[PDB]
Amino acid sequence: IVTQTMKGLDIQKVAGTWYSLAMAASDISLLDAQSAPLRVYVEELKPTPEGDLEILLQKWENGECAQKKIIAEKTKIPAVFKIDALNENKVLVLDTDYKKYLLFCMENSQSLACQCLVRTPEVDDEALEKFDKALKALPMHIRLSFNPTQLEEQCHI
Ligand SMILES: CCCCCCCCCCCCOS(=O)(=O)O
Repeated sequence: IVTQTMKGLDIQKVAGTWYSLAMAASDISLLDAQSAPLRVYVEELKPTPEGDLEILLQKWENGECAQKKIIAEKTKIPAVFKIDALNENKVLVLDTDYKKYLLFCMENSQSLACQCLVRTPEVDDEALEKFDKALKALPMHIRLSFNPTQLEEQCHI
């Protein structure tokens, strides 16, 4: 479904701290519950020297905020990774300036969730504008965004 990818991505330059400032999904149920399946809060990206992507994140699971570590394997397209898990979910990098914001989507095989990542616990109105413009014609039915207080809490409580 997603046909916005970042050209010239240098995955090594996405390394480090990020915050999930906003999230949106195709289907309400993907983000609706607190333990909704795609309601995930990015902590750190750790690219490997081979160009795969180790992802640290938190998720609400079984009534608490759980730490996850997920591996997204590279493909022939630099902006597209495949999660080493049940149905091979695709991670697409739409857009990034490495130093402030990163937009990404995840999709299966037809469900979709996208996020606006930022480097700091601040509302970045220009990153959110780029996020909303990217989503404009994706078929999203739920959107969440977080305040700075929430961005500094586990699972954005
Ligand atoms: C370039 C940035 C890529 C951003 C990260 C992609 C996050 C993927 C999360 C999978 C969700 C399923 O999560 S699970 O822990 O319940 O299995």
